[PDB]
Amino acid sequence: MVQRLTYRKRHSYATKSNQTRVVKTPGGKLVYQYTKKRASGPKCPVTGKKIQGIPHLRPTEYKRPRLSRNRRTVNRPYGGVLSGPAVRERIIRAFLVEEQKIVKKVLKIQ
Amino acid sequence: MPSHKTFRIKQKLAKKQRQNRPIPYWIRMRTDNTIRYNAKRRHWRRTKLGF
Amino acid sequence: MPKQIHEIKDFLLTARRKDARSVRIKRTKDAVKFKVRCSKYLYTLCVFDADKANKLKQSLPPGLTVQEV
Amino acid sequence: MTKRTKKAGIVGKYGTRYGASLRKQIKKMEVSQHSKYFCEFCGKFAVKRKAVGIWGCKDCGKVKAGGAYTMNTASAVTVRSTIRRLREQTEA
Amino acid sequence: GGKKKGSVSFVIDCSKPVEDKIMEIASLEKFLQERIKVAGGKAGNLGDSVTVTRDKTKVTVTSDGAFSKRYLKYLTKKYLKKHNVRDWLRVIAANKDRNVYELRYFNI
Amino acid sequence: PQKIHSRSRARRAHEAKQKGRHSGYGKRRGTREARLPTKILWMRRMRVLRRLLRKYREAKKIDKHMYHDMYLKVKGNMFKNKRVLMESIHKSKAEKAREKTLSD
RNA sequence: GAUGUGGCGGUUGACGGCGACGUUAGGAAGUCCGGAGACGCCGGCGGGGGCCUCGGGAAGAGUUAUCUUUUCUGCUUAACGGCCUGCCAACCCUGGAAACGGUUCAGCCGGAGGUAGGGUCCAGUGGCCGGAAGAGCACACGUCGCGCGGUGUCCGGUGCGCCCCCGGCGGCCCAUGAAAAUCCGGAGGACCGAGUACCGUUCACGCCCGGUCGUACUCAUAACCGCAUCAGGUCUCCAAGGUGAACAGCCUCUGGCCAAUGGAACAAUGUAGGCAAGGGAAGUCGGCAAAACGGAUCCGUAACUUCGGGAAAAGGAUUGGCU
RNA sequence: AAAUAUUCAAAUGAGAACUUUGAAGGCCGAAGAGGAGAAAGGUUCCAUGUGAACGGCACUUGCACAUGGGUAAGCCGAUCC
Repeated sequence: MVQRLTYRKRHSYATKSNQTRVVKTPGGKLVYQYTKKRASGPKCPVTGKKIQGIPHLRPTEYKRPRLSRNRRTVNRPYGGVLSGPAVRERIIRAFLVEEQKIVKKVLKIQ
Repeated sequence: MPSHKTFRIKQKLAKKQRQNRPIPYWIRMRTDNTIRYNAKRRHWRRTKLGF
Repeated sequence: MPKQIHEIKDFLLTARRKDARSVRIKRTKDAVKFKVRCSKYLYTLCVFDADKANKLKQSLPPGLTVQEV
Repeated sequence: MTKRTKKAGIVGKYGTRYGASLRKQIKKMEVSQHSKYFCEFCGKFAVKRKAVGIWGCKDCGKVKAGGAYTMNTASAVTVRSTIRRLREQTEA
Repeated sequence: GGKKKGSVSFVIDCSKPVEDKIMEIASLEKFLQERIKVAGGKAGNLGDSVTVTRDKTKVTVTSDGAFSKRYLKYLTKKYLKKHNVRDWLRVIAANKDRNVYELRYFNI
Repeated sequence: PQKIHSRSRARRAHEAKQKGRHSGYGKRRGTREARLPTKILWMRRMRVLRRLLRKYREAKKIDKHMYHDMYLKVKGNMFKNKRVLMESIHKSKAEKAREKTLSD
């Protein structure tokens, strides 16, 4: 027929991890190849939105590998963890608590 | 998947395949006499082999 | 093979190394260029000009066993 | 409007079935599910039903506890008011 | 506008089995009559005057009309079996060999 | 090989649906909407018209105010086609032009 | 796993960039915290790949009384890597909006700063280059043979097509749709930092190594299960062309059979398939099935009803070729 | 006796409606009578030999009988979880 596609390795079920995409060879023949699932977004915990400045791939790619040091991170604190506008919210909270605390303490003793 | 890979079954298949061979002519003389018409040669299409 | 380079110096430094080389001159093609096979990775230097290309082939170290093809 | 007399939601869902009394309770609580509500926090008419007993405001991201089908409840008003009054008098 | 022609020079080659291995005057003669026949008379895609000169053993037709390309390979197939039991005595190639055509086209 | 196609019959038939023809009730009708669902055609009205109007405002041939009302009318589907909208845009411009000269 | 060469770091543990963030390195003990592994189902929409459609062009094949610049067919480009590139989503900066705007299938962007202008990011994907023609494909010629020498193998177009994927949305719920190996990050800063060397050694390049077990082939009107070469049953992937909504039927491509014991007469009678003037369920326990209606467009549409429906009620008319 | 269906010439052989090759007619009609994997069977795959039994006809043919060979993985699976 039309150049046919078959389970090329073994495992003969159409699982989520064995969703496939067709590739054409230099022979001119169609076969699908095993492709790992497309990545999500790493979340920021407070907002729940995707974390900017961070490429997202399978954990195997994302660990000690061909990638350089930079690709795991953003330079700022909570680089991969919090989104950036989220980071400043906690710097603001840190500022407010310390200044308020001295005012509270002196008031109570007097 | 493989086509049940487990060694315990696999060895029995090898043994039974070897076992399912005809009786070799010569031995019928070196038994004295008694019709050595094997018996333990089975065919796959009929019966079933248990493990 | 993973890489194409344009820096003549980078190619030359690799070329002095023991590892290998092969060189292609033929028709004007994708194929033609001076190839240096380093063990894990292969750097390819495309010299566009014919005269400079011939000189590059001449520059090749005499001890190295480069394939004419 | 179009081929609509009153309104439905769930009357249209049924066909002929279920009945006039039965739709009264559930129509009120399914319009409440759809119903936009104003956040206490932002003040926008954003808030929507996240899940049963759970309400979430999309813009500010604030998640709030409430009734199953509806943002609050008559019972909720009564319970908060008595607690606040008791707290106010005792602290005095 | 300009110059647009289809200048095909017709070559006769001797290769392939199916009879003997010969040439003949008739192959180049057939080329002219059929070109005029199929192209000429039309409401449609052409409109042309056919001009011909003949070389030593090649007939060259330049026609003020259509192309000389894909179309000329297609037309030659038609000529073969309408008359004359031969043909399978030519259809070599490699290069632009066989009947070589040069397309004159209007500038755009 | 072994015999041949039958593209030639099919292509001419398709070319005879490129050129009107044979689209009375009888031959042309299987189940109701399924030939082309008509939902996409309604969306096509939204999409074609909103591109034209958006192009006009951002290039500046109409004012933003002219766009604002017209967009809402496109949602109402008061214009069913590429044309009829064309007259509406030009009419809107002309009415506002007559207003503007009166105002100054 | 070994290392050596280069580079990284004396502001001791890199800068540039308004920033978003960029890059061949750019310390990091105990500990912490997050995120990745990691998620339902349906609907429509977006983009991609392949397949389908089609013109020009370079080769071989066919029609070829007759006609047809007609018809058919090869026209291919990988994993992997370089450079470049994605809009939605998201974010940065400018700016300060009422005749308020953009905008979703749910009203959502902007009044905790929009529309608009300029950037940044996710890199599916394509491009061109590397791979890589040295390959493969189609031709010509050669037997110079277990194989010889040459070419050509290119360039466009179209969309409610088909399949699959991927994206971001929307519907659903008294239903709100796993976990771990695998694992990086940040916060943490102890401790160790040198100069003719010591520190980085998440970088590039170089050196070596990678054990254990399965791989035949059928996958079914004949290799499986029903004693069985049983018309049965048995999980999944690929899915051409027409007519047509069709992955319907029918015909055909591609792939696959031609083995359904064969011959003769072809009676009644069966079994299976059709048709019958006139009549029209009188047959029969009973309209059992044969038979008719049937698709669609337009018109027309009932007493009643939980007002959602009945409803495709009923009942009619229409339906081509071609220009 | 279901599964739309065979036929002609040649090759071989003692012997050919059925084997094999061509020619021809067809059939499944791409949710296939298709190319493969699972499960299952276990060598059935293929060569060569070949008709005692067996393929409820036939037979020189066979998924039969005899004789040989064939499954090679750092990257696919198992493994690991």
